Amino acid sequence: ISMMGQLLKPKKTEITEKLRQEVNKVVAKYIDQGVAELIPGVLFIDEVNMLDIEIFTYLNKALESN
Amino acid sequence: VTRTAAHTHIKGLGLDESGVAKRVEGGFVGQIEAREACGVIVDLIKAKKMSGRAILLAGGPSTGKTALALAISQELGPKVPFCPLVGSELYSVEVKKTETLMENFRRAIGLRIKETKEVYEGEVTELTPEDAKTISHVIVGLKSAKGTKTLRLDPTIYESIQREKVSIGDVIYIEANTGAVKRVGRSDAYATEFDLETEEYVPLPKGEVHKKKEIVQDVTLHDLDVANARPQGGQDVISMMGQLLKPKKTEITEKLRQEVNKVVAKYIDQGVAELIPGVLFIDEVNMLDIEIFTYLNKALESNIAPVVVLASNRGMTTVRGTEDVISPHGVPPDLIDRLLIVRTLPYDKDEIRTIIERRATVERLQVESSALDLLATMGTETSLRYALQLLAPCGILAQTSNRKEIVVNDVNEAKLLFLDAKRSTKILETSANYL
Amino acid sequence: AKKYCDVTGLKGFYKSPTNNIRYHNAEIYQLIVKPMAPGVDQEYLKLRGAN
Amino acid sequence: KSLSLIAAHSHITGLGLDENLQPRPTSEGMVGQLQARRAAGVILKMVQNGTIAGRAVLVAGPPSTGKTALAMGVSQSLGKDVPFTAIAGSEIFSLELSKTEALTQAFRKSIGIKIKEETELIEGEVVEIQIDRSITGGHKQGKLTIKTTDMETIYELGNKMIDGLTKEKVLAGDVISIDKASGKITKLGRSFARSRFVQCPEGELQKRKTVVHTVSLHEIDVINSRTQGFLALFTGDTGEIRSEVRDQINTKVAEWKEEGKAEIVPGVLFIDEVHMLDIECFSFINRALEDEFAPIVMMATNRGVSKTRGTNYKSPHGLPLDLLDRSIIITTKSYNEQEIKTILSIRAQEEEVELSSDALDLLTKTGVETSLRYSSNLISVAQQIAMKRKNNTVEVEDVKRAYLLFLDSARSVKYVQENESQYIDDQGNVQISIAK
Amino acid sequence: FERADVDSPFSFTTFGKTTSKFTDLIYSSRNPIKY
Ligand SMILES: Nc1ncnc2c1ncn2[C@@H]1O[C@H](COP(=O)(O)OP(=O)(O)O)[C@@H](O)[C@H]1O
Ligand SMILES: Nc1ncnc2c1ncn2[C@@H]1O[C@H](COP(=O)(O)OP(=O)(O)O)[C@@H](O)[C@H]1O
Repeated sequence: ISMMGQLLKPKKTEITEKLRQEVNKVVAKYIDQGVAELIPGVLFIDEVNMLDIEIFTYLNKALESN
Repeated sequence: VTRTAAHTHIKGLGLDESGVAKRVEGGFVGQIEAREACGVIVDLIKAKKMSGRAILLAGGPSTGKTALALAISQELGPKVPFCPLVGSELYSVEVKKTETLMENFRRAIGLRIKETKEVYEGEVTELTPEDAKTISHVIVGLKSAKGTKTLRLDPTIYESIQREKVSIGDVIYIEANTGAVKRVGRSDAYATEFDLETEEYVPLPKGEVHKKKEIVQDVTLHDLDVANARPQGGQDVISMMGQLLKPKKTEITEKLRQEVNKVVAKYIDQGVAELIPGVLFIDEVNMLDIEIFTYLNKALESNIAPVVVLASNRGMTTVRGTEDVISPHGVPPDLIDRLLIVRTLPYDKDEIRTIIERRATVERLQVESSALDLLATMGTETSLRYALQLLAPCGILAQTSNRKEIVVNDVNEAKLLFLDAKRSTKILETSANYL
Repeated sequence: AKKYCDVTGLKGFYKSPTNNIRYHNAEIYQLIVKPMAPGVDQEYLKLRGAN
Repeated sequence: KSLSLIAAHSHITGLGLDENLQPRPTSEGMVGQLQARRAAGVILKMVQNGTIAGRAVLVAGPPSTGKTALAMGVSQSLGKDVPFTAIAGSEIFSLELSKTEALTQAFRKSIGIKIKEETELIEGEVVEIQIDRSITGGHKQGKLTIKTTDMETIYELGNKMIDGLTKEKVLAGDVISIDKASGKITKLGRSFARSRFVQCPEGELQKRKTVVHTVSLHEIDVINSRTQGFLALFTGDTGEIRSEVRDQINTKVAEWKEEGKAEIVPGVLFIDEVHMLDIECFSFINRALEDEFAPIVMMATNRGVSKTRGTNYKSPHGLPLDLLDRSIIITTKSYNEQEIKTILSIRAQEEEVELSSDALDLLTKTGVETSLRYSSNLISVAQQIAMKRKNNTVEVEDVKRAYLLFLDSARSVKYVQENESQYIDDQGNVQISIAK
Repeated sequence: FERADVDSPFSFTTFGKTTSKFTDLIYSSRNPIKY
């Protein structure tokens, strides 16, 4: 499967939240082991008026995560 | 214990042997004429002769249409196929809506197959292949707690045996008709050959080696259409990881359906199969486009179409996908010319009280008779569904104060805590900033 | 052949590495097998002929 | 576990209620809204009883009045092992899934199956491994000495255990855990031998451990459908799962429930900003609530008599009357000055910010003047101004500096309206030059 | 001061590592995420 993953054409997919929770758990374990350091950053969205109401409504939820 | 969700006090139409509805029977209160018409439709479905007959039951909201459809499904039994559907489920992004409509049409035609299951299981005591590089056959001797049995096998099953890495002393599982081979594990008699081992150890089967059973397989025509039209190809019996290429739905041609019909018609004439037509139920039929309404006219004139049951709660409403077409119940008149319409009437006070008492009995709640008339007055003033949905907060608030009987103070408290649509709308109008 | 605990006669899961006596669980090992007198291990192994 | 910096609802640890379902004035990070908290406690007991299914609860109120915080308190008070799916309204408009299919997948992620099974493990500290091999490697003889703090043993090793031990290379002094049936060996680390670091196990070597699994119905639907494997639970391209597999899963779950091999747990599906859904989604929800395998749905909205999406008429809360007939409505209210002051005090203690009393009074005044969230946001940027001049406690002039620097909505609207020639209007007309 | 080293992707694997006439090496990389 890992060999055939390099030969197929890549495509964006809807990554489920379960994978994100598992990645968060593994990263939290790495931080607790003392080998990792978390560096939050800045996301810059220029020309914000091109967004529509659906992205704004999802952004309302997404700003309230941790 | 038991989960009750908006239904399951309905067990049938409550008719007698002559088709006359009793007033309180089968969990149904009132609604004599619609129940009698649904009984006539149930008899017509059990006749199993006609194709493409359609009825539609129309009325107000919260009046008993979906309850009548589920009562029909309970009256027919579990061997008759019944496909529930909502009108918004036909809009898929993988195939056209007409293909989805034909798929749901062919999902409601069933089949019954008489089959025989034959199983050998037990510990392997002898594995001697014989040739004439090509093995002619292989002799396997099984063993259980009631004795042994020696079997001959063709090399095709032997290839599956060496697929499973089966040695002397393993407990296996062989199906005679299909040739399926499953390895359960090593026997417990060989558990002390090593102190630490990778193999798992299971005891001997206490039953006989040879077991026989008669089973009845229920399939639909859509399952055969899916199984004959896999685009990438076949699949193995065990596949924990999926295919590398994602197979999506495809527009299945008419030729495949004709060939499937030919094969099934050949199998019926030998007495192997039995054809059971069923019911396709579509709720909220006003959410259909004009194109699906047009294709329904063609699909209802086929030779294999089942009985279609539609529901709608609209009045004189514009059809979706059009601009200036006004027709009753949101259904276009060329389709309306093809069905029979069953009217469903609303309720007065005492039937609302009796339904509330029935739902209190089903949910295992004890209500005082003083609170029941107040609940009926609340139901007539606002909604039947609002009175029905207020029983469980009343029960929880009664159980909180160590009481097993509903007191009217709990009904007043549940009225104060939870509002209906009208009081919330009155809050909306008399407010300043977005409620 | 099946393996049995030398002290109780139950199913012997383990075996001590010092005197090669099979035992059943931890309490038998702590109370009997480990603080055992010398020479009794050979008499225990005399029963199954492993001395 | 569960890494997190600081959330906007991180101070809420649950509903503040006693044994008689009465709300405390301030408990578990929740202040005010006593009727809403009592109603949410009733809904929590509805979920915890688990004897009824498919009930819709609508939470409606003005914006920034405890709507999402109530759902966070319910989810924190629910505890682990009970499912809780929190989606937004606009998340179901997919490109490879239909809206009804996305709603079905959101519905079937909130019902769990409890399965209890027991396994056997061997966990201890490796003392000595002795491996004897031939020239060609046809046969291998092995001895492994392993121990706990209470027993010592030596095992005669088979071939497959030897191959499973040279793979995932173990040495003396390691602490390992061995499953006999599957052959999986996990290195838990090294013991306390200086000569990561894990204390040596105690008790018996061969323990019988029982684990309780909780599997959602959607996972069984994905696994039983043979088109894709279990990896579709992570990649997300399930792609329009059919209905016959769902019927088979429902019948098999109902069959397992009678024999006691499994238990049904129901959960809560929370749909924030429910007014963004289309009319067809509402029509699907109208029939999805009348099933035995349906969770309790909580919806939140702040619209008042808005236009329903996909139609051309206005409806209360942006929802049609068929969905409003099936629901019970919890209404939230606005806050007084004392509730705002207490909420600002709790948010100050959460962010480890020391506030003077006069700064708290100024923040309460500018909270009841403009908004609660503006005064909540001003604290963390006033603390940086406090730290810039090398001071710990936030004073009055730091809050005044933060009020001067960062604008609110009402001042920005006025500043736009006085200088409308400098901004682009609805007609795309702007003036960039200063003169003329 | 510091020496430039190999440019490799970050291995998101758990495998058989040594906590120190031939040596045996077997492919043993697994995923940290377990279902
Ligand atoms: N004759 C009846 N006896 C008992 N319960 C009824 C009767 N008619 C309707 N109900 C109940 O009232 C509710 C009406 O729901 P439903 O029929 O789905 O509404 P609609 O007709 O708008 O689809 C159902 O929960 C059903 O159990
Ligand atoms: N009763 C309360 N207890 C604690 N915090 C509250 C309370 N009510 C509101 N808040 C705070 O106010 C903010 C807005 O609440 P929220 O309900 O998320 O906004 P909206 O009403 O727009 O959904 C949240 O960050 C929350 O922390």
